Amino acid sequence: MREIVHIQGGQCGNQIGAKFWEVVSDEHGIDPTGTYHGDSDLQLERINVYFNEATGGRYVPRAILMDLEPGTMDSVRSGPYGQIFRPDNFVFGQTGAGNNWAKGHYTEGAELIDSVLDVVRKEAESCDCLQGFQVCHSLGGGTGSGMGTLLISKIREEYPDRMMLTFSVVPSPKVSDTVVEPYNATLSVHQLVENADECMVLDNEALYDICFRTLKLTTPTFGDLNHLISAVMSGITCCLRFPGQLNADLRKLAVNLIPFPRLHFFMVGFTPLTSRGSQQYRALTVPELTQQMWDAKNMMCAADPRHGRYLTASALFRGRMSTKEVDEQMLNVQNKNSSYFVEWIPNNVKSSVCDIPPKGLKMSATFIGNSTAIQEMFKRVSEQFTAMFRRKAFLHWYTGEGMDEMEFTEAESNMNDLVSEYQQYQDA
Amino acid sequence: MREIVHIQGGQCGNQIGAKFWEVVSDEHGIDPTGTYHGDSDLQLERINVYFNEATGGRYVPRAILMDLEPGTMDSVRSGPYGQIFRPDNFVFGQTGAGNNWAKGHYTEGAELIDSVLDVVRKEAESCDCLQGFQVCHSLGGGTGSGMGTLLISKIREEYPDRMMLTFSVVPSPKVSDTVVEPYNATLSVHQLVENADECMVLDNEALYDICFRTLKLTTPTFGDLNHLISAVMSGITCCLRFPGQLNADLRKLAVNLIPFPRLHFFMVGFTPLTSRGSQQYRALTVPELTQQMWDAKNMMCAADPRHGRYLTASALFRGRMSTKEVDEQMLNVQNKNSSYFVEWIPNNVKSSVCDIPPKGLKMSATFIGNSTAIQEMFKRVSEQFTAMFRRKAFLHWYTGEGMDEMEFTEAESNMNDLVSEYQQYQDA
Amino acid sequence: MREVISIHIGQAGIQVGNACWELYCLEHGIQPDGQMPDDAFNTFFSETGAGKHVPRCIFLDLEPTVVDEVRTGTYRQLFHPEQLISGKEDAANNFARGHYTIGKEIVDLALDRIRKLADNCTGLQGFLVFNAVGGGTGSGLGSLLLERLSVDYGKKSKLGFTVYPSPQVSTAVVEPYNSVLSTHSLLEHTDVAVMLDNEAIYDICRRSLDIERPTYTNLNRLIAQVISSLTASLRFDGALNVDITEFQTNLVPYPRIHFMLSSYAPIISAEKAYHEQLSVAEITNAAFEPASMMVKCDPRHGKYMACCLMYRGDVVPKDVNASVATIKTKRTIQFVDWCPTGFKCGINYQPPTVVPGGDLAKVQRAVCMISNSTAIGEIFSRLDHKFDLMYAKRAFVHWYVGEGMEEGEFSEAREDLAALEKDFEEVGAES
Amino acid sequence: MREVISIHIGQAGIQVGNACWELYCLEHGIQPDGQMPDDAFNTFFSETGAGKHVPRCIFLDLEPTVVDEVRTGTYRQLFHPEQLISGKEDAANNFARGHYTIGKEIVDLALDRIRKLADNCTGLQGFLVFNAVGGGTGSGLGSLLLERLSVDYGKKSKLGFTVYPSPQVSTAVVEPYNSVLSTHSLLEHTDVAVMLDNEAIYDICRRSLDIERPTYTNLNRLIAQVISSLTASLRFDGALNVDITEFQTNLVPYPRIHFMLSSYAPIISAEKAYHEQLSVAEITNAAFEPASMMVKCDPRHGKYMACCLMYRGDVVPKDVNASVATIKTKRTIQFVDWCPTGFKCGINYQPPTVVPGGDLAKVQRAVCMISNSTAIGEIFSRLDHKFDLMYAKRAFVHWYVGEGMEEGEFSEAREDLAALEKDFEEVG
Amino acid sequence: SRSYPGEQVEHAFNSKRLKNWEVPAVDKSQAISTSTGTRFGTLQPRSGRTQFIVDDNGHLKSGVPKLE
Ligand SMILES: Nc1nc2c(ncn2[C@@H]2O[C@H](COP(=O)(O)OP(=O)(O)OP(=O)(O)O)[C@@H](O)[C@H]2O)c(=O)[nH]1
Ligand SMILES: Nc1nc2c(ncn2[C@@H]2O[C@H](COP(=O)(O)OP(=O)(O)OP(=O)(O)O)[C@@H](O)[C@H]2O)c(=O)[nH]1
Ligand SMILES: Nc1nc2c(ncn2[C@@H]2O[C@H](COP(=O)(O)OP(=O)(O)O)[C@@H](O)[C@H]2O)c(=O)[nH]1
Ligand SMILES: Nc1nc2c(ncn2[C@@H]2O[C@H](COP(=O)(O)OP(=O)(O)O)[C@@H](O)[C@H]2O)c(=O)[nH]1
Ligand SMILES: [Mg+2]
Ligand SMILES: [Mg+2]
Repeated sequence: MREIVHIQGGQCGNQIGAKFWEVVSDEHGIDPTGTYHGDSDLQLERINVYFNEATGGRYVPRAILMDLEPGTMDSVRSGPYGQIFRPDNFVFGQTGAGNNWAKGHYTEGAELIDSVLDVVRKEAESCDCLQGFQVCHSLGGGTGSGMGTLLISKIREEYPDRMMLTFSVVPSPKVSDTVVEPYNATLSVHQLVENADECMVLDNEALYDICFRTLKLTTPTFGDLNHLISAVMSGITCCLRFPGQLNADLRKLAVNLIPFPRLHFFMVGFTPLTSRGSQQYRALTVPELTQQMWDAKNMMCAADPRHGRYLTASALFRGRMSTKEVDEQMLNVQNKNSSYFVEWIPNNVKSSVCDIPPKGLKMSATFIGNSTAIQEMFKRVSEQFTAMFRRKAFLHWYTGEGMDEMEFTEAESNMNDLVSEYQQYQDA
Repeated sequence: MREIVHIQGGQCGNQIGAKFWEVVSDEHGIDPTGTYHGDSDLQLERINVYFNEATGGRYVPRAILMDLEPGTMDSVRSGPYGQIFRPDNFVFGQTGAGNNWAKGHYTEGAELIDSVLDVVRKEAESCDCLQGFQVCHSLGGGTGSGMGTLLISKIREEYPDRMMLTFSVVPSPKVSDTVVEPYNATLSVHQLVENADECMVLDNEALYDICFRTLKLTTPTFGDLNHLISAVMSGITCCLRFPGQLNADLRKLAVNLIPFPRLHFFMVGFTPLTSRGSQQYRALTVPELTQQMWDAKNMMCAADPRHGRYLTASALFRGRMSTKEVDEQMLNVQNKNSSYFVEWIPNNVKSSVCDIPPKGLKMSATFIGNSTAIQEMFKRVSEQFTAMFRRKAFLHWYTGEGMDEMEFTEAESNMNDLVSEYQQYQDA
Repeated sequence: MREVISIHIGQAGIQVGNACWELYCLEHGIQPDGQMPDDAFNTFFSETGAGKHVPRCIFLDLEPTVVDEVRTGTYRQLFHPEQLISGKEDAANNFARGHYTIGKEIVDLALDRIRKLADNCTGLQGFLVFNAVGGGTGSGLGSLLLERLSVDYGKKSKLGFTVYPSPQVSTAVVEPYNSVLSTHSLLEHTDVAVMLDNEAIYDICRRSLDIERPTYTNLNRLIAQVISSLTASLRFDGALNVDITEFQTNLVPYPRIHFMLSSYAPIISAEKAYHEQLSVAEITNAAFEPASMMVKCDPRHGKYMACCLMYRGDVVPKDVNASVATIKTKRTIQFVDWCPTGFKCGINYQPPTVVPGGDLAKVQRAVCMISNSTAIGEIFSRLDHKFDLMYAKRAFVHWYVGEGMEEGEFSEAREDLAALEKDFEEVGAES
Repeated sequence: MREVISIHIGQAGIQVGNACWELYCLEHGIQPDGQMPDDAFNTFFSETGAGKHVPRCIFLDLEPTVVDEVRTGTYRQLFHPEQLISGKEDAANNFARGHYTIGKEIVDLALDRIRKLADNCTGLQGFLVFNAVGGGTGSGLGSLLLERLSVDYGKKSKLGFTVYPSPQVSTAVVEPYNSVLSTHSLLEHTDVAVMLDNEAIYDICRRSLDIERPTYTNLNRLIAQVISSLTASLRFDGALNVDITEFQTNLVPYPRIHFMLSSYAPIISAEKAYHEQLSVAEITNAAFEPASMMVKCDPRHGKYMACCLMYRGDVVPKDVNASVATIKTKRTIQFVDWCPTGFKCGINYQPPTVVPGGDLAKVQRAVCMISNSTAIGEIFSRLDHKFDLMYAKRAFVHWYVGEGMEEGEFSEAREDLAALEKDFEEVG
Repeated sequence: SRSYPGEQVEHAFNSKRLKNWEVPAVDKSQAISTSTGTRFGTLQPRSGRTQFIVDDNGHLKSGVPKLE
């Protein structure tokens, strides 16, 4: 029951999809051959939320890899855990991506959708009770920003009642992985505002600082960044996969977070994060978990909470612990820095808990929060978009695909409506 | 009891029949020496539906191989399973056919009927209870199409109560193996509208699709495609040959299928089909059989059922299974995507089951669909006919055999009326 | 049961028959002395009481100087000497001599020999006629033979492979007359005609085989390869067998249009073979390439009306289909509108054979493409313009009028050729 | 699968073709005799049915004196003999002869080679054009060849690594003429055109490599290092994989501005490697150094409209984003306002390879920079001065108008430079 | 010659997947009257009496509007 299908579309999508399925596989004790080698029956009780049984007792992930130019797919197949995916669940086109939203959404998306959806349906029927969909996007690139939104639109029409979730990697404030990032951003955010129910924004800048200062790493590879992201993605469905003295389904998480249908851009963080030196010094207690999680540094996106107001927040704990302490810590926080919280919400946090920690750990905690400091990213993005669009740089590339300019102005107005909505409820 | 006499006309028919009798014979554990070497007593009970006893315990098939230019028979007469046939069931003419429907129907065919009919009768009376006929065709050439139909009209009048099937392979839409193909097609269709009870249509092109899109083959040969056609042909007479908790005779399969006497064109598909790598992941259950068969890819004909509506359908499952799942599955489909099924037929599927799966499997199925998308074969053929018949191209070859001209238009009008019957009943 | 009869008229007829038969004996293991150390040789041969395989061909000519080379060569134990037919005097590059004066004395024995040769046949498929238009013997005597054959058999199928008078490279001066005369004579009687030109095959030998000095024998090797590919499906197994009647029916649209081009691929040297891969897509693209046409016609000045392809060796039907679909999608290939179809494909499992001391390279895939395009209007226009330029002055006409003709035969032939080129124009025009 | 087509025109094109194709044969262990003692060589080769790897390049030229050397050099077993195209006589430093007289009867002969060279590619990225602007074959045949490509392919990506007439060092007197005529001909037909001068690479050989006896075989070895560093993502794994389609999109603001600069770092002798450490920050600093530019243009006189970076070797992504941030803090570097972004980046885990007998040093970090600066209007202007200088007396023109050109093509080609000159200022 | 839509098998029959990057010839598919006007639409029906416009030997017999 409560099955979940997983989508990764793009280079960044497909690469973090590798780490995510490696983290989950180690959680439930399955080898890259697909066989099971865990000990408890807890690994086998709710394996069906992500995997499908096979002959001889194998568990294949319920994932889809969609990406043009299968180069990165050939890599993840050559990876250690590339033997687990069904070769059927690969969708690729021989053409190039272009780092372009248009041809991702209009030309080559158009021919891949025929096969992507048939793959989606044939595995969504295997579910006895579909909970929702989750995707891994990257708003800079062309495939992710173009195929992903086209896929989400189709998904929302074919399954509107369910929950589609997004871990979108947004552009970075100072460094820019590509040059047409603003155009790729707005044209995707304009699609996200109508067709998304939950969308956590991540930024590589925030990931770099956490990996540099806190984790004290010296050569943070994208393998490590995705080990971070894979950790925080797994930390959401712990209530689904494992028992808990206060469990929290995915649906009730949104119900408590988003007060309005359009404010679904969250902000995440994981705890605990220590160096190899400080693992000896600092303890593992709930006050420790909550002190690091509320910090303005664990925010995996480059938004500053001290500038905005928290609409809602959420915490998910893992490890046999005392549920009075968590309720006390979250209340204590609200009373202390009360100005950062809205007043017409009495108690604006939810708190889950799971009796099952990560594999090698004993206490962990994961954070989600819907702040009004998220509007800053959209202001910075909207500013860069209008600066380039006022002169029509790189525009012949988009209009060469049957796009017009109303599709840009519509996108920019819809992003301007969103940033004003966030400004209203930010009463400073 | 329930005997069946089998015809193979033309080069194509003489080569599909090669694999067919290789498949069925192995299913009953008989050698190319014709001697039985199976194990169970189940093979011996209904062996007489296809074979006849002979001195020394040999079992010769109840087949008839007819063809002009017996060159292709010299192949099968020399193959591994070429020593089973009776040599008197080898009818051939010293001259050639020429991919010309006329002389394959009027001049040369007529000089062979006097001999062919003595062959069909002498082994239609050896049947204590004749069930029906079955033929294998090719609407492109002259022998299979021309002599095929001319043989039928002789059979239709001699044995009007018995049943006549035609596994006719029809032309391909995008690449034509012959140039005179549209002429030979309609002039044969004009015979099958009136002188046929059931007519399964197949396309060599859609067979290629299934061959490397599902089977993911590398070097498909006609020897492998015939290993597909022979799999569905063998999939029909299971209820005649093997016991089952819900049997389905060949006659009852038609009455449940064609509502009106003219719509006797179907489309077939086989299940399960996996690669050599996929059998490691995918499981073999009824929900798998029921989605791969209902998909719009296993349709061995080049007609997309999603461009039309299903009038009726069928399914012949094989293997000890739960007869509820089959009942509720075929029910669930008609309810989910109700747009593709007609309304004035509430329950438009028939479901049989046999306790004896294929020789090497544990569960299997077979599908027969009577959709209104079958008209697409007739639109595409109608234009290719009129584009060259209005110009009178390649036609002096047909009047060379004294053929008339209205025999072309009547053959065409008969089609362009059949293409409308398939549309009245398609209220979209 | 699958038997054909071969006729080599004129000099070039037997010049290419020698190559074809050195090919066939080697391909079927037949030693030059008739016998070898079923149903595989029966297409071209006949077995005597013990071991001897005599070929079912006829070599007809009027110069003893070549039939005697054949009689003295190593291939002298093969033929029944009554098959090798020669005359005392030659036609001397004169249609009138070949048709009215000389050939009418030996037609009687040629026909009774053809009768005796077709008697032993059980199932006769058709007559192959290797002719060389441009020389009196070839032209006139083939016209006379074809008229006699049409009145005798009629129902049988006549393929004629006619070495056609070439645009510029020409070893004659009167040939624009006898080419028109031969066409006007045989048009009503041949069932299909395959054109091929010494200049085009010279260019092929230059650009592909890297040979720079071909002495009329490399061209014959190439023609032998072509016929072997074309008649494989008669004596070799393989999917999609194709015989003569199937070949001609779906290829000749109107009673007039029965002349067609030819091509072959791959055709390479023993090192470019070893340094190339030759997939089926490359083979079909090279076949449909104009620079591979065995005749001096450019298909891009017209529109195809049908094509026939005979793949040999390691070929699969899906690959054939995909390559034909790619050709269709291509933009430089045109097709006259009234044929939405247009390809008759066949496969054979027997790869093309190679000859000792030859020049081609051992391959495993090969294609012999044969198409009927509306561009041979250009070669008919060339020939008619040359006949015109000459007959405007009554040049050389005294020879033809002395050797038993009159003037009206020139006007009949010229009007027939004008009508033929108007046909090739109209039947291609679209509404 | 990720395939390209490399074209070499003129003597320079072939003189670099020996350099690059000596590099790849070395970079994939390919012996000069074709074979070696997948998906790696398949970018530049075609594994025949047995052993040998044929390069997918084409050496086109008119003088036989260079292509015959390749036919006798050690790299003679490599090339398919029909790919190496050579004529009788050459264009003789004259744009007309390469465009109207001689070029017109060999293009289709090259096209048939390119035609059959594009079909064996299953996934094509784009054509690579090596040109020699300033001569007859390079400037004449090249421009005529591109137009024949633009009508045959149209949308495909054609790059141009066109060596360009140096300001001071010059081995021609008419090279101002056939350069102008080249641009106006390639301007509307190339997708993006890199520039590089023989003098700018001479000083690189003087300062850094410290070779005082430099020859062309010392320059062509520097160009192969660029492309090997540019097409690593096509054939080698590594984070931030980047293909060619995504290369022109975020780099060419307007359909006109596609003249770009190049760089490389490090460039050191064998011994100073034992005097350095080559940190990634130091590399990208020296990559933006004008002294490390491969064109004699000065970026510190203009502004940057875009930048593209290809890193290689031991590089991790945090430092690329760390050091680029620093360069954006420096003030010597400017950026036009309407592109706040501008840094497409790329990584590869395959360090650059060293050639036996070469002059570079074994290293583990490297950067290949490509930028679209507006200062490229300076090197453009001089060509418009020297052309206008000689054209006032119409010296040397009786040669151009002697080989099928008229006065139109001179003023026609002269105005476009004026139109392009103002275009390089309208962006400011 | 035309290319009629093979509906379920219409994918994998573009020029691209057939290794042809040469600006595909689409008029062979556009002369047809398919529903959506593209490769994936189904075509239309006819009455099917099919007059002649031509005598035995080609040569459009009447004043049929023809392109010279
Ligand atoms: N491909 C090929 N063509 C040949 C060969 N020998 C001659 N030809 C051509 O055939 C034409 C002449 O035909 P011939 O057979 O020699 O003349 P003829 O038909 O015997 O008439 P007469 O000479 O009067 O007896 C010339 O155009 C030759 O180029 C050959 O060996 N191979
Ligand atoms: N980087 C580099 N440039 C070269 C080389 N050889 C020549 N060049 C330059 O290329 C330009 C002319 O080279 P060519 O290829 O001979 O010119 P072309 O197109 O062949 O014209 P023609 O000589 O008339 O046939 C000059 O500016 C040369 O300095 C080389 O080996 N490497
Ligand atoms: N966590 C993580 N993010 C990446 C990685 N690679 C790329 N990204 C981001 O992916 C963004 C560009 O999208 P990309 O997937 O590379 O191109 P696309 O194929 O058009 O979607 C860039 O902003 C990169 O920062 C990676 O390896 N790990
Ligand atoms: N499945 C299958 N189809 C074939 C085979 N051979 C031919 N066909 C089809 O049969 C058609 C030609 O008809 P053909 O049998 O040669 O002419 P006939 O002798 O008059 O019946 C073509 O469309 C072929 O594609 C085969 O071996 N297997
Ligand atoms: Mg002669
Ligand atoms: Mg030069």
